[PDB]
Order: sequence, then C-alpha cells, then structure tokens
Amino acid sequence: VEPNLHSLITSTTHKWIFVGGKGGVGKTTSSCSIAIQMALSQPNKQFLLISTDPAHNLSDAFGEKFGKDARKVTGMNNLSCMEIDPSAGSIPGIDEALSFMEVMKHIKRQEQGEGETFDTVIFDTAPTGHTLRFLQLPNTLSKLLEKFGEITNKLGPMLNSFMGISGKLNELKANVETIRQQFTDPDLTTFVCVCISEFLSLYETERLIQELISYDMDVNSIIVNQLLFAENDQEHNCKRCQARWKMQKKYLDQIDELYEDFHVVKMPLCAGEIRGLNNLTKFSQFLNKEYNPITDGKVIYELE
Amino acid sequence: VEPNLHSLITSTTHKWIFVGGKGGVGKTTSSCSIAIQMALSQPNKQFLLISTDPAHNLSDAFGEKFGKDARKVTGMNNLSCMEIDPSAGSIPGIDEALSFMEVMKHIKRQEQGEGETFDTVIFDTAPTGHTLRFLQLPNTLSKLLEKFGEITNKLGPMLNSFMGISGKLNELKANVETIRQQFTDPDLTTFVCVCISEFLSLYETERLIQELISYDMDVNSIIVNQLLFAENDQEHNCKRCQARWKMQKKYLDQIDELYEDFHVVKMPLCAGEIRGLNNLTKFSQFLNKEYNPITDGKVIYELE
Amino acid sequence: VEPNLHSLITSTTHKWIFVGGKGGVGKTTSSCSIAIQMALSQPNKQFLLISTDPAHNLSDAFGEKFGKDARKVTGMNNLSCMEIDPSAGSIPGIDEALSFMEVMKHIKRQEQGEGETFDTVIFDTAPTGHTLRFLQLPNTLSKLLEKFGEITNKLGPMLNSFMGISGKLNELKANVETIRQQFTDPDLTTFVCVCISEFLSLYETERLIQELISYDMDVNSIIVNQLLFAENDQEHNCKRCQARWKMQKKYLDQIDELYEDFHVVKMPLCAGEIRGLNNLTKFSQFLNKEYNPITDGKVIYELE
Amino acid sequence: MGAKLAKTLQRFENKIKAGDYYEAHQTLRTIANRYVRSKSYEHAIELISQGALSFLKAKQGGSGTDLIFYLLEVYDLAEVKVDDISVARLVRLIAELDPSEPNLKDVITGMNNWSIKFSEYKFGDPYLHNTIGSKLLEGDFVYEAERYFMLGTHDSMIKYVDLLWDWLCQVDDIEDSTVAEFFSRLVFNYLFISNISFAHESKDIFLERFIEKFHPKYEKIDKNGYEIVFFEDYSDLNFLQLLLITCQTADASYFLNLKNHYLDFSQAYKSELEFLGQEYFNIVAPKQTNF
Ligand SMILES: [Zn+2]
Ligand SMILES: [Zn+2]
Repeated sequence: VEPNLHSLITSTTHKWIFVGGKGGVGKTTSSCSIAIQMALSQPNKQFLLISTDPAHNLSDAFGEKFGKDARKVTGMNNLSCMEIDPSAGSIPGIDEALSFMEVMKHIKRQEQGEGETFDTVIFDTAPTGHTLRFLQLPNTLSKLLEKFGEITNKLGPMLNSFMGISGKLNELKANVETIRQQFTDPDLTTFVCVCISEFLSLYETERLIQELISYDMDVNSIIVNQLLFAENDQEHNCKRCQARWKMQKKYLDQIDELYEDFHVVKMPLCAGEIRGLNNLTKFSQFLNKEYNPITDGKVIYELE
Repeated sequence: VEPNLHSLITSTTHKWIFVGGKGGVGKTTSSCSIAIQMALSQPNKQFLLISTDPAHNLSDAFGEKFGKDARKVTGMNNLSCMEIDPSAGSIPGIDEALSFMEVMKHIKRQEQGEGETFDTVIFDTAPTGHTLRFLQLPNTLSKLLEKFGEITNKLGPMLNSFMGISGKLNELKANVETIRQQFTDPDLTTFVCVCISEFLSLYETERLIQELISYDMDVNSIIVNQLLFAENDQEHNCKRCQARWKMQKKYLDQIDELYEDFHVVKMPLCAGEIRGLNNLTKFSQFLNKEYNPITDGKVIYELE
Repeated sequence: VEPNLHSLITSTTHKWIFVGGKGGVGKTTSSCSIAIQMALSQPNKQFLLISTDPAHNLSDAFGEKFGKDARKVTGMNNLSCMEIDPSAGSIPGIDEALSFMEVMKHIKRQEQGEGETFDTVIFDTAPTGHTLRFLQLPNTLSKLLEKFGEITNKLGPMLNSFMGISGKLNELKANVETIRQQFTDPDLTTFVCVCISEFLSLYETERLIQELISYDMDVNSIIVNQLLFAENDQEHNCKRCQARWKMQKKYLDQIDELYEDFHVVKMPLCAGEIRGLNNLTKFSQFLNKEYNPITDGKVIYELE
Repeated sequence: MGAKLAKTLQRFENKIKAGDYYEAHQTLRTIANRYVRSKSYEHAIELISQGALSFLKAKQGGSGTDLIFYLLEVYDLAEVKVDDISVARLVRLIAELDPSEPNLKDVITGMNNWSIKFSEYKFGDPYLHNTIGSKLLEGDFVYEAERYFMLGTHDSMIKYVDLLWDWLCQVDDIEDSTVAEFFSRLVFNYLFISNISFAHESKDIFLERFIEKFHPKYEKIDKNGYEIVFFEDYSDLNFLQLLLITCQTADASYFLNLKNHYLDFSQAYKSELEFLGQEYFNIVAPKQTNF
C-alpha cells in the first residue's frame, strides 16, 4: 500500500469521489487538494468539487465566490467548484434520499447550462449528518421483498398456478439493480476519509469507516494532516513541538496497525492555514508523492 | 330472489361450492342435499362432496364408509364423497394456506386414481376454525408490495434509471392474479351458509357472512332448517310446537329484513334426523322448489 | 438377469437416467414409461422427464403442453416433464459440451423457480445426433496432459528443481475429477437403450452401445417394443401376424445371445400407439414385471 | 470491496509462505473483525475461511484451528442457515485438517453443532457428517467415526462397513461370536434410525466379504423375495438377519417367536431387543431377563 492517492489521482474511471472527516480535521483542505491533483493529472476530463458546508469552505479556500452554479476555478479549465445548501423520521432512508436526489439535480443542471459534463465528481461531504444513511435502505427493504416474495409461495407452485416464476425473477432483477446503486463498482466509486493523529479523531474515523462498510462503500484512503514530524525539520528545538508529535506518533502507530491495508497518507503540518489555488497545489503534491520531512521541509516552511 | 338454490343446483359453471354453518345447525345435511340436487340436475358433470368433520358426518348421513379416497355414493354415478382429516401463529395466512393446499392435493389425487375429474366440488366446511382465513392474506401482503414498490421510486425515475417501470407492471400482474384467486369469479365460486331461526344462530350467521365479505367471497344463500310452520300442518294442536314456531317466526322476520337480497331458503323440520340417500333426495327437493307446509306436509311426515 | 427394469425403477440413488434409441423405435414411449414407473415406485422423490425431440413427443404422449418450464404431469405430484430445444468443428467435445451445459442450465433454473429439486432426471435423448460425444473428450485431452506433464520432466528432477512433484500430483487430481464426470458412478448414472427385433434396429443398437462403452457409461438395459408373441394371444389365426413374429423371433434370439448379461426387457405390441397418462402407466407395468402373452393378453387388447 | 479482498488475500498468503505467521494471523483477524462489526458477514466469511485454508495447508494447525472457530462464531452471528454452500466451506476446511490436530474433536463438534442449530436435523447435517466421520477415523477415533457415519450418507455407510471390516480383520483370534460383535452393530444401529435400506446394503456387503475371506459353511435361503445367508457355523449371524426382516413386518407374533427360539441371544441383546420391540412392535413391557 503506497501512502498516497496516486492510483486515484490518475484514475480516469472513477466518477464518484467521497471525502469525509468530522471534527474540523481539515476536510475542506483535503477535498480541494484531491480535486486539484486529479484535475491536473487528467486535463482530458472535467472534474467537479462540491461542498455542503454552510461556511462556504471552498470559497474561502480558493479565494473566489462559488455558488449553486458550477464555476471553473480561476486558472484551471479542468476543475470546477460547486457550493449548494442541502436543505434550502418515520421511514428510514427517505430523508437521506431526498437530500442526495436534490444535490444530483444541481449536478445535471450545471452540465446543461455550460460545463456539459463532469467525468468525476469530488463530493465534499457535510461536516455533520450522515448524508450517506440512505446507502443501506435500498438493499434493506429489497431483501425484505425477497422474504416476502418467496414465502408468498404456499405449497406448489402447483396450486398457486391453478388459481392464477415471474416473481422470483423480477425480484432478483430489482435486487441486483438496487445493489448496483450502492456497490456502484469499487472501480467507479470510492470514499476518502480525513483525520489527524488524535484520540477523538480516531474514534470519529473508526466509526465513520464502519458506517461506510455497512454501506458496502469502498474505503481505503485515510488522510492525516497537521502532522509535526518535528524530529527532522531543519531548525530543531522547541520542546512544545516535540512533545505534541510524541503524542501524534503514539496514535499514528495505532492507525498503521488498525488500517494495515489502507492508504494512510500522512500529511505535514503547515504554519498557518493553506488557502489560495497556489499554496493548495503545492501542498497537494504530497498526496501524489509521500511527504519527506527530511527533504520536503522547504515546501512547508514555504507555505508560511 | 327465489327462496331456493335452483340457479345454483342447475349451474354447470360453478366448480367451487362452499357450505358452512357453525352450531350443529344441520350443516352436514344441507351439504349432502346441495350435492345431490346438483348431481341429479346435471348428470353430465362429476360432483364431489368433501367434509373435514372428525365425526364422519357424510358416512353417517348416507349409510356407507367414506374415506380420503373419493367414492361414488351407491346408486349414483354422478356424485362422489370425500372425508379427509385437515390436520393428519407468527405469520397470518400461512397456517390456513397449508391446510387448504393439503385438501386440494387430496382432490387431484382422487382425480387420477379413477374419477378422472370433478366439474364442481361441494366443500363441506369444518364445524369450527375459520378454514377460510387465508382468503385475505394474499390480497393483504400484496397491496403492501404496492406501497413498497411505488415508494421505492425516489425522485425520478430520472436518477433511479441512471444508476440502474418493470416494477410497477409486474406488481400489477402479481396483483390481479392474486386477487383472482380470492375473487375466483362469483360465477365460478360461491358460498352457501346454513342456520336456523334462533338468536345464537343468527349471531353466528351474521358474523360468518361478514367474514366472507371481507374475503370478497360471494355469498347469497342462507339455509334455515328445523322450521316448524306449525300453523299449516294437517293435525294441528300441541301448544308446545306452536309456541316454539312463534319464536322462530320472530327471528325469521329479522332474517328476511337483514338479508333482503339473499337466497333465504326456509326448510321444514323433520320428526327425526334425515339419513340414507333416499330420505335425503326427497328432502333436498325443497331446495329446488320452495317448501309449502300446506301441500308438502306429506313429504315431511313421510320421512318420519 | 431379470428381463425388467425393476432394480432401476425402485432405485433411489440414481439421479441420471439416459434413454436412447434411433429409428422411431418408440423411444418417446419407453421414456415416459420408465419415468412413470420410477415416480410411482418412489413417491418420496421428485423425477424429471426431459426431451429434445422437436416433435414435442412428451406433449403428444401425455396429452398436455410441456415447455422449457418444468411442469408436473397432471395427476402426478412426483413426476415432471421438460421439453427444451437443444440449439435455440475444429475442436472435438466443445460443441457437445455447449449443448449439454445448456440443458443443465434449464434444469437448475426449473429447480429454483418452483420444483425445488429433482432427485433423478430421465434424459430422453434426441432422435439423432450423438449428444453424448463430449463424454470422452474430458478423459482424452486430460490423458494427453499426463504425457505432457511427465515428459516435461527432463533428467532429474535434480536439475529441474535447481533452475526452478506438484505437477504429477495436481495432474492426477484433475485426472480423477474429470474421469469422475464421465464414469459418474454406475450406481448414480446408467443408460437405457430402446429398439425392436429388426435387422436395422439391431445394427443401430449394437453401435449405440459401443459408443456408450467407449464413454465408460454404464449400459445394461435394452427395451424391445412392438413384439408380437402371436403364438399365445387368445384369438390366433392371421398368417400375416405369425410370419412377422417368426422374423422378430429370429433376431430376438440374436439379442439374447448378443446381450447375455443385459437387461433385455421384451415389450408387447399394441394395436394403436399408446398415449395418455392412463394407457401409459398400464403399459409401463410390464417394465417392472415381465409381460406374459398368455395371461397379460388382456391388458394389451385393452389399450386398443 | 470485491477487488480489494482478492488483493489482500495474496499479501496474506505471501506472509504465510514467508514465515510471518503472526503477522498474517493478526492482520487478517483485526480486518475481519471490522467487516463483522459492520455486519458485512459475507465478506468476513470468505476472508476468514480463505485464511484458515492457507494456514492448514501450511501445516499451521494453531492459526488454522483458531480461524475455524472464529468462522463458526460468525456463522452463528450471521445466523447462516445449513445448506450446500454453508456446509461446503466447512468440508473444504475439514479436508485440510491434520488428523492429529489437538483441537480436531473441538473443531468437529463446533461445526456439527452449527448444523444442528440451523437445520431440521437433531444431530446435524448428513453430508457434513460424512466428512466429519472420515476425519475422526484418521486420528484413530473409531468410536466417534462410527457414530457420525451411522448418521451420515450412503458413502458413510460404505465407510462404516469398511471401518467394521478392517476392525474384524485386525482380530488375531477370530471366533463364532466375534464376527457377530461387528456385524450386529450394522443391523442394530441402522434399525434404530429405521434405515432398512442401509441395514440391508451394509449387511450384504459385510456378509459377502466374510464369505470370501473366511470361507464359512453356508447356503442362501430365499423366500418371497427375501434372502437369509444361513451360516452353518454362525448362529449369531442367522439370528441377526432374521431380526432385521422381522422388524420390517412390524408384527408382534414374529418378534416373540424369534426371541423364544434364540433364548441365549435374547439375553445378550436384552436392551437392544427391548428397544426394537417398542419401535417396531409397540411393546411397553420391559424385557424379562432369560438368564
Ligand atoms: Zn310440540
Ligand atoms: Zn396380421
């Protein structure tokens, strides 16, 4: 497992890119990063980065106004941003459905009014609310149909046909199709999680991944930003910084043992927050090639 | 409405004849009667009288042994009798299904081992136990499929088709077929109820009919035996008999006002119980032509 | 050797019953007969009679429509019929494989869509075309692998292991398994041949058996219908009939001397062709108990 | 998911062919636990099973055994019902088990218990038993094999006759009552589970081998379709053969007459006859000791 998102950044088949991470763990950043890395690596395909965060993180990350109307980020003719409001208890799945169905209407609407078509969409999942809850209802209720359909086959079909397997077939057809909307091919859809080496973060991450696995949604990418690596930076000293990383190193080992076959890309900590297309691309380069605190120390103390 | 079962006794289309009546109201009798009247009126069709009463009422009514193996009643080559044991809580309908499905296997089994085929079967319903409970599950669960199928159609089918009306069509197909096994054509299936002019009987009758109507099962025949008509018999007297009929007349009026458009055939009371093919046919003649206590008095004081 | 198919008709282990006989020798008849005899003798097991004859012989033999969808013959809840079209030059075995593989897909398909499972299938082989040609390729090509695998063991395996017996073991494994699909246990699979006492028929029979023996397919049953036995029938006379049987007796002796240890069941000739479930079962009874033209003469002049 | 599982499975069996057993085992379980935590049983089942297979193929009973138990746990957690697929996985794993594995019996028990809870068989699935029986026999656990074979399939019946035949042959000093001690087991066991077919077939195969090896004085008696190999030097075998057919008639009289003629045998198989008389003759009265 290469601690990078190369295979994904250079993938031309993927058309559904998920990006989650509750806890103000730099979700917005990773999202813009993964979107830029894929757009630059595949200039022969249109990409769309959409967010639902009411804080308009994408507009504050790039430095330009992004609305419900998809607009190409200035300087790039391959990447586009979208900031919509996904809102402007009896039956499970319904609510989630309405929410997602609406976001997809905003997608097809922006592909007709200029933009034409985006090959791969970068979903910047909301900060809170399991917007992927409906990723299990369709398989749920369906399987119940199967228990329903079969059982409804009293002794027979000898006598059931004298008073009346189209049911056992159409069910299996409505079954697969449904399971094909969740499974949505691991080569076509994937989920990228973001976090940091901190107790609470791991707790949030561990559960998030469980939730996705119950959705059968492919997950094999864990982003961990804010890492110090204070044992290599050329300008040592500062116990305060060394102590903090000693703690981050503790958990990081729990992550490398918890997610052994996962793409755990460890991102470096930057002085201030990274904003602007420029500082973003230079920081997202580490998502393609591992960050080396021994040599890439310059690029970091550069964004400062 | 003719107070007789003529239209049914001479019907060559009917192939499912129900006969119920809880309360030891002479069910067995009416059953053998309706079976004989139809067999004699249509000698060009095979009839089958089957009972589930553990008392072997059909063997005690005709005077011969009847078992799980259909046997032509001696003297007739058009009527046949069958006495089977319909037995030898989580999901509704199941239990009932198993019970009926089993009786139908006993039918087709006797149509291969000599007898070939019965055009119309005379079902002598059990004394207790709603053996027709499963006459509603098939429509029930099915309609639930429709609420399931439709709702499962989130906004679209625009997006539901991009990720995947065969469902709305096959449902309606499995719907009709099912509803065709309960409805089973009113011209093909009907239910004959039996009772007497007595409080408790009416109570039992009223509910029985409600139960059948919920099954959409056609019902328009109510047999009322043991009637006195003690105001015409040539040999009046006997207050005891006159008083009893004054009570039977009371309820009989409630029956003629409760079931105005029903075939309420009023049968006369016989000294002793009617048994033997002979005394049965002569008594069943009143099911074709109304009984007149003024002229048919002889036929009754004859069975005595 | 008992001149009957008793041991097979009462066998609950057999699950593959072959039935061949080119020459319009009454193959269809024998097939339905063997299927009915086994289904009636073992009501605790589901049987399936399938044909590939484009003339729909099974639908014309029973008197009902049989399609690619297995349907229980009316009156039997143990026997089922199947009529499929096995079609709707460089490498041997391939073509045959595709043909048989397809018929088996039609089997498992009818066991899922009601019918659940058939313990023993009665294969009514096609009239023409050696549909069992692929019953030798698997053993053929495999043995070639053995000559291939071994020889590929130049001096050694001293030096063959220095530059690199998993090959000599996996070969023998893929060897047995294969040979187990043809051999398919003589207690699990068998082949029933049908013919008549006539030159051409014997010629066709003799070769058919050789073909099966080269497939290592068990064969020990030869049906011979249309026999006259015109020297016992109560109502002698008719030289025409006596002369014909004098010729049939000639060959019959060649059959009893050619197949000394084979189950040569000699079936009687019926006036007209035997059709309908009824006339079939009564005629198939002779497959369980030898036919005696001295006593069973009635059963024959009965089917007429 | 499907493309990811397949991949890792190689990097696992790569750690096994490299010697890194601990690494291979620890990693797989933690990952498997994750699937189970998300109720993605199906995925865990294939992963666990595959991992157990490789371990057993690498002669690593420790890990292999452990994984089998873990698999079973999921089986009960996923309420996996007993069917071909479900049984197949266990059969495939049982085949790679080392007859000397210190856990053998435990593994076998666990598998069978599962089959019992998720099937209509009070003692477990027949087919499954066929495999289990052979495994037990490989570890010299004869008595345990006998039971499973008794409750197995047609092949088990053959392997039960071979188990009894190879045992009879192992006896250096054979006697008239020795051949009965083995043969009787076939007749009684199958008659208890009322499997007349197996009782007759097991009998024929065992009595024929006995005739082709010991060459005892006999003569086949045939009457109304039934046959009784009358041995001139083995009364025990004659009695036992009659007992079989008798039970088939379910006629009290015949059962009483047979016992009254063989008083000695009626006391040797006291308890056994008492049972047979209750299952085939509706006898409630206990068996009166002759001696
Ligand atoms: Zn009175
Ligand atoms: Zn002639």
